[PDB]
Amino acid sequence: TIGIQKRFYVSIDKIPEHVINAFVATEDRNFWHHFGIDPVAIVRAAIVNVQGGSTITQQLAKNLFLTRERTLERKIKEALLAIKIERTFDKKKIMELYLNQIYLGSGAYGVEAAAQVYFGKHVWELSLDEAALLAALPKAPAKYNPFYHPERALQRRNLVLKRMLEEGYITPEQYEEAVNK
Amino acid sequence: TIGIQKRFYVSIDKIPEHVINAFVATEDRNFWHHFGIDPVAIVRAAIVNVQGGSTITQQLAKNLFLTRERTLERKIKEALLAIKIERTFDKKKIMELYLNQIYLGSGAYGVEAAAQVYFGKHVWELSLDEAALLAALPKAPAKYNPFYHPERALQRRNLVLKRMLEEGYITPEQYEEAVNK
Ligand SMILES: C[C@H](CCC(=O)NCCC[N+](C)(C)CCCS(=O)(=O)[O-])[C@H]1CC[C@H]2[C@@H]3[C@H](O)C[C@@H]4C[C@H](O)CC[C@]4(C)[C@H]3C[C@H](O)[C@]12C
Ligand SMILES: C[C@H](CCC(=O)NCCC[N+](C)(C)CCCS(=O)(=O)[O-])[C@H]1CC[C@H]2[C@@H]3[C@H](O)C[C@@H]4C[C@H](O)CC[C@]4(C)[C@H]3C[C@H](O)[C@]12C
Repeated sequence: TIGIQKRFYVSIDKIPEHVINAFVATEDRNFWHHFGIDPVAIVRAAIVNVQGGSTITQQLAKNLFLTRERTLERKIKEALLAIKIERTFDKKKIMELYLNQIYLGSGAYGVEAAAQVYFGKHVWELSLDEAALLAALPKAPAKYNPFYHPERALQRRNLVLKRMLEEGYITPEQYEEAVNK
Repeated sequence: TIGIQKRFYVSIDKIPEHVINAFVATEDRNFWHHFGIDPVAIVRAAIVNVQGGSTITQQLAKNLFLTRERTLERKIKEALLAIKIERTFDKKKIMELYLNQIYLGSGAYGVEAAAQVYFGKHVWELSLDEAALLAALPKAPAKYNPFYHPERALQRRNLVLKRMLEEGYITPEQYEEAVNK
C-alpha cells in the first residue's frame, strides 16, 4: 500500500534462530555483548594485512539518517546514535528493528520481504542454506544478488555458513549439507 | 539488572487502547496521519494568543541523541530523524518504541515501569483514570509527579481526560466517572 520500506514487519519471536545467527556471525559476531560499537572488532579488523569493524547497531543507526554521507563526521554521529540506542532498547529489540529494515536487494527491505522475493516463503519457513543466503546480501545487495550474480551469491552464502560453523551456531553435519544445497 | 531505561518492555498489543489514546490525545492528536512532523499542528500552536507543535515521532527522535541540546540545529536534526523513522517503521511500531522509552518520572522509563511505580500494576491492568495520569507526565514529570505534586497531577490528569473526550476516545459517561476517580 504505502512505504516500500514498511512492507512486512515480523517480530523477533517469529524469526528463526538460523536467520538471526547467520546475520550475527556474518555482520557482528560480538553483537550480544558490545555496547553499540566494538573496539576490539575495530582493532581485529585494523590489524589485517576486507574486514568491517561496524556493528549491527551502527548499521541500524546509519539508516536512520535521511541523507547518505560517508564523512568521518557522519560516522561519529552514527556511532553516538548506536550507543544511545543501546542504552534505550535491549539487544533482541535492536536485532528486531535491524532485521526488518535491512535492504536485501531486489526492492526487499527486511528479512520477511526478502524471504518472499527470493524464496517465495515466509522468513519463519526458511531453511539454514536460505537463511545464510540472506545474511550474505548486506555486504552489497546488487553485487551478490542471486537473481543475476548467482555465482557470487552462492560463494558468499557458503562463506556465511562457514562463519556460522566457526561461531558454533551450526554443526559440521549441518554445514556439509547446507553448502551442498 | 542492567540498563535502567531498559527495565520493562511491553509490546503494543498488550498496551490498553486507553493508554495509547491518552498519549495521542495529549501529545500528538494527528499522530496516526502525519509523516513525522505536523505542519498544521505547528501553525495551530503558533496562532495562540502554551501549545507544543512537536509530534510523538519527534519526541522519540529527541531521546535517540546521546547529548541534550535545545539549539535550533538540534531541533532540525530531530525532525529529519523523525521523518526517516516514519519512512522506515509503521505507526504502531513507532508508538510502541515511544511508549517503552518515555521518561515518566520517579526513575520510570516506559509505561510498564510507570504503571508499576505509580499503581503497582502492569500497564495492561490500568483503568482509564490511571492511563490518563501517565499521559499527563511527559509534559514535565517532576512538576506533575503524583508522589509530591498530587494537586497538579490530578489537575493535569483531568485535562488529559478532557482531551480524550474531545477526540472521541471516551464517552461522556466514562469521562464523568474518570475525573471523579
Ligand atoms: C564516535 C567515536 C567511536 C566510533 C568511531 O570513530 N568508529 C570508527 C571506526 C570506523 N569503521 C572501522 C567502523 C569503518 C568501517 C567501514 S564499514 O563499512 O564496515 O562500516 C567515539 C567518539 C565519542 C566516544 C564515546 C564518548 O567518549 C562517551 C564514552 C567515553 C568512554 O570513555 C568510552 C565509551 C564512550 C561511549 C566513547 C566510545 C567512543 O570512543 C566514541 C563513541
Ligand atoms: C527540520 C525542518 C522542519 C522542522 C522544524 O523546523 N520544526 C520547528 C517547530 C518547533 N516546535 C514548534 C516543534 C517547537 C516546540 C517546542 S516542544 O517542546 O513542544 O517540542 C524542515 C527542514 C528539512 C525539511 C524537509 C525537507 O525539505 C524534505 C521534504 C521537502 C518537502 O517539500 C516537504 C517535506 C520534507 C520532509 C521537509 C519537511 C520540513 O520542511 C523540513 C523537515
